[PDB]
Amino acid sequence: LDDLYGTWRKAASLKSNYNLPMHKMLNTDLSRILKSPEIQRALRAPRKKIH
Amino acid sequence: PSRLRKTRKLRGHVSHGHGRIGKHRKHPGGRGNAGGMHHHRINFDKYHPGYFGKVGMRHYHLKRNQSFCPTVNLDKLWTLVSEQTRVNAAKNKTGAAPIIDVVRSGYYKVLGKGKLPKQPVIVKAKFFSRRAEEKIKGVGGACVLVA
Amino acid sequence: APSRNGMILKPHFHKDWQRRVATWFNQPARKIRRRKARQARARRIAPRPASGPLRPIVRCPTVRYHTKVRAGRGFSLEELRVAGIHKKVARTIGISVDPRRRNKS
Amino acid sequence: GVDIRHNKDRKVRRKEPKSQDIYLRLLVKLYRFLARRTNSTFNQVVLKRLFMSRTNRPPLSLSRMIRKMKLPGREGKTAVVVGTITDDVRVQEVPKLKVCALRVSSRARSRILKAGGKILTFDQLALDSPKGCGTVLLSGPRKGREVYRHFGKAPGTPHSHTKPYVRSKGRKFERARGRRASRGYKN
RNA sequence: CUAAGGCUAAAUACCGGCACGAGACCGAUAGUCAACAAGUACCGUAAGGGAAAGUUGAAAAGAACUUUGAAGAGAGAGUUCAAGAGGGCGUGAAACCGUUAAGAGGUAAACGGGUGGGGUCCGCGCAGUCCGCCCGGUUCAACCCGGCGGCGGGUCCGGCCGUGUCGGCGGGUCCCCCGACCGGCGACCGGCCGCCGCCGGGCGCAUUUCCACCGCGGCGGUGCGCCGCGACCGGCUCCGGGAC
RNA sequence: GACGUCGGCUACCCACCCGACCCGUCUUGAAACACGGACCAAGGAGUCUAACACGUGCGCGAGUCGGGGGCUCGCACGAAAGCCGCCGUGGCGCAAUGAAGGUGAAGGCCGGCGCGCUCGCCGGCCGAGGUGGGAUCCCGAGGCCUCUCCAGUCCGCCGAGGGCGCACCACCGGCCCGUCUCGCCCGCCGCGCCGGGGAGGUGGAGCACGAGCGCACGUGUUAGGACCCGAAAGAUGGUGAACU
RNA sequence: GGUAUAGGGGCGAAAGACUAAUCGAACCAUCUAGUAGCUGGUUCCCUCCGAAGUUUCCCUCAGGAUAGCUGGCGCUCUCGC
RNA sequence: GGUAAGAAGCCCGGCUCGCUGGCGUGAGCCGGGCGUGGAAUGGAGUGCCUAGUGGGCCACUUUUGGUAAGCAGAACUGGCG
RNA sequence: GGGAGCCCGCCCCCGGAGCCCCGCGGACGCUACGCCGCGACGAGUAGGAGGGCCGCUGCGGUGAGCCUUGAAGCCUAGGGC
Ligand SMILES: [Mg+2]
Ligand SMILES: [Mg+2]
Ligand SMILES: [Mg+2]
Ligand SMILES: [Mg+2]
Ligand SMILES: [Mg+2]
Ligand SMILES: [Mg+2]
Ligand SMILES: [Mg+2]
Ligand SMILES: [Mg+2]
Ligand SMILES: [Mg+2]
Ligand SMILES: [Mg+2]
Ligand SMILES: [Mg+2]
Ligand SMILES: [Mg+2]
Ligand SMILES: [Mg+2]
Ligand SMILES: [Mg+2]
Ligand SMILES: [Mg+2]
Ligand SMILES: [Mg+2]
Ligand SMILES: [Mg+2]
Repeated sequence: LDDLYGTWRKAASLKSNYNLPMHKMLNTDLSRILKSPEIQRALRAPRKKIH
Repeated sequence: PSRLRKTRKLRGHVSHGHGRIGKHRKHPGGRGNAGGMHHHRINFDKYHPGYFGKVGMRHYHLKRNQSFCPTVNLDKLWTLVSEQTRVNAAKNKTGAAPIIDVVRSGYYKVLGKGKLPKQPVIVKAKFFSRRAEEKIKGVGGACVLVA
Repeated sequence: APSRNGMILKPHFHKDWQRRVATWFNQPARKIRRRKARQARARRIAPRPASGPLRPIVRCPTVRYHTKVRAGRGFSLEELRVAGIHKKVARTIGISVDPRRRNKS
Repeated sequence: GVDIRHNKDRKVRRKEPKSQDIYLRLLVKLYRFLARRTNSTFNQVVLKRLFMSRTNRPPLSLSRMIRKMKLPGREGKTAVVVGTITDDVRVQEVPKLKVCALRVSSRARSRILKAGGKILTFDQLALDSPKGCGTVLLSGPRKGREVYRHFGKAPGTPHSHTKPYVRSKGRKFERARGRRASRGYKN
């Protein structure tokens, strides 16, 4: 498989010009990002009092 | 996919989206480009100026091979050679001035568009323009003519 | 009828073109048949090259290209005389020979 | 009975991306939370540009980004692009930059990493600068597509420089009666 | 280049003929006109025109026999899982027709909104008073011992794993070793701590857990149907007073 | 209130009050003494190919591509799928402007050489000009405070004010090709009916640090039978004087 | 009864009469699904927006092109923050 | 029926001009200082495709031809369509 | 941090302060293409757009799907959405 498609830092070596596609986003886990301290430090107090 | 097309939403409507006063007839205005001079003149004169009439000289047996002359600008001239050749420039303390052949890459005419980096070059081409030659001489290179 | 800036188009469909429509569903079968014929011909001449006779070096006319080098039809008689190969013998050993090609350079 | 026109009551602006890819949806959800919670308007602009279509976010060239970062004051700031960063071949010297983009070309990525710069994604931007502080937001030329050369005042109109829709340019295809002073008139 | 002389296979085409294979195609008013004795029946002097028409049953086991009738037709009997499949016989709709049951009927019939009366069955019920928690009036949780599995943690406790830089150039891009920092990132373990669950031993009875009742005691959604009353609020139509 | 009694909005029939002219179409105007229409069942009309334009989605990106061909399978799934010094012959795009011979996109600043002559020649420097509006980003005095007075690094919100200023718009400049006017000089292998340069107007589908290519979907305009049905006609080849 | 004259042809004491129930141009097949600015028809539901019979040109007046009226898709900004 | 009711406006300082001028003009470039410019109501600006329409009719008012017309023909506004 | 106030010290943690706010973890609410709260509005031919867990046929996957203890089709004064 590594000889057929290759990694991100290496060519396919069996396909003349082909590399693995790049990821649009790296940290795919949204839950970890949302509750990260860096984000939480820069958030307002939510308004969840139904009027 | 006919499923997603407009004809599925028009079921049950009498006129099928073509009006009930003016029906959908075969060719109310004519077939093709009919009437370029009469009754369709405004469209031709306000969207295709110069459609009617004849201008210029005729060329009976025209061959595209004779008039083949691809052009390359000085804006992208080092791209024809490998990057290591450009890296081996302003270096070696000799003034190497590597030779760039544009006929090898598929170009005959060299144009003067763009800014040339301060590095002597040897450019061999079928034809040269005045501005390109001026830029090459100012940078510190030389123009070579090849048949 | 024209309508608010479309291209002026002249389709060439005024004849009975539907009578002479050529489909290409035969393409894979044609390729398979060609491959089978090529393999059979290669097997028929067991030691000889499957491509065929050797082709000469030819430069292209029409200054557009003016620089590419391709395979010619056959070696000219002057080349055979210089190399020392009889024109009638050469075709029996796998050398392409044609008598129309001149020799300027 | 109230006399109010209803023809301009429904606003046409996009609310969600039309694409069905899931990574863009995840980024959209993250920036929805960031924009609806944080008072920063940078998140609002990023959300709106994420909702946009392909033609509304034209690619940004490397040379244009370098020139924009060359302006005084915006030194050591992260480039934020909602389009695609494309390599520019008619430029030689590339400085070190911090760039954030949905897509980076292989040539552009290699040249940026060679010069010592950093390439980040929007989820990394949220972790690094959740409020988008110290960032320069850039975009490609919106009018760069060839369609706009055909838009505007119609051809065959006085003081108009609009490219007409012609099958092929040549001597005997146009530039005749309607464009020649010798043939009828010209505009 | 050498016309007014000549020959030559291959790569090419193939809605006819012979023999095969396949289908995101149609399924008897479709698909070829023709799924069947179809270019047939039939029409025109002729050139020509040209249909309709598939289905019992697994197996004919295709209804012996008795009876009325001249017979066509019936009534019995018999076959079959089924003739409530009986030789144009699988399933058998609508238009239309006969009969039976009910309702109604002098402004043609029919239609929309609102009720009433009568039928059709449906869902109860021989009260349906509906439950679900907490409280009062045969063994194990609490607490210990052993085993098993799991969770989280950091001195990163040790190694692997793993990202960026620095070191050995040791083998433009692709690999090896130790050491340091940092992201130690859910990429894995071996021990430590705390916790959880299960099993086996104790723990014999003011704790523990099932069944049934008298409490309608506290809470929640409800009542089988017909209802009535009280207070509070919101929006209206009025009435009686006093005071400027 | 509960063995001939309950609930059943909708549907079965009937009655009453109010409303209520037969649908489709041409039409300013239809219930019309305008046209089509006995009733029922089945079939029945915006399709496909090609060329464009715009919008949308995807991949790559100054590149993009698979046309055709070739290598792997004897075809179950397959006439698929995978691959190519064919990865690009070639198309599209990256350069335009003239009928053409042809030409063909950068300037500015600094010091010097001719008289700085808004003109020519030498070395260095900055490398798509400037103005106005410009989403966002940077600095930011100071304020809001904090259980008492002072000092006080820190986590904050507002933050007058001051800037770098995306994309885009409007304007002023600059450059490229054709053309017009006024002009002064440069070079040579061949000193000429040679070639090159300047300033000022104007014409171009241009440049002024790019955005296209391929696939798919939708809409609109066409060529095709072209949403379906409908002529009075024209042409080619055949058959008839059994009526007259 | 036999025979001859065949379709822009025949034949006609002449009516445009007859030429197989058709004759001011027979019948059969094909081109051909000929063309129609002209009639007729054009098949499920709900939601939202919602017109014109007007200017100019056309051998144009029962029709088109073009402006106008309409819808859809957006984008650039401001803000009861 | 047009305009004006301010920031795209005013007040100063200095440069450029192959234009015009006795000195002067006039225009264009840079630097600096001054903000609610009548009432009341609205969030605005901008770009692409785009179907149908192109037989109209009626009414208050003004009005042309006609004896008049449920006649023919115009203007504003409102309706039916 | 120091100096102090209308004799010194404490002024403690939610695995527990027990709550109208708990910044220590957080739905019965989270098919985030989901859920929830505010206001205004609701005509429509020609025409345009959107949503159909509306309907038909066939193909790739998926329901350890249904079915001779009964599939499709058809009829129904039965129960409903
Ligand atoms: Mg070959
Ligand atoms: Mg048939
Ligand atoms: Mg039957
Ligand atoms: Mg009509
Ligand atoms: Mg009429
Ligand atoms: Mg009607
Ligand atoms: Mg009738
Ligand atoms: Mg039907
Ligand atoms: Mg169009
Ligand atoms: Mg016809
Ligand atoms: Mg004719
Ligand atoms: Mg006569
Ligand atoms: Mg037709
Ligand atoms: Mg007409
Ligand atoms: Mg709307
Ligand atoms: Mg409306
Ligand atoms: Mg109408």
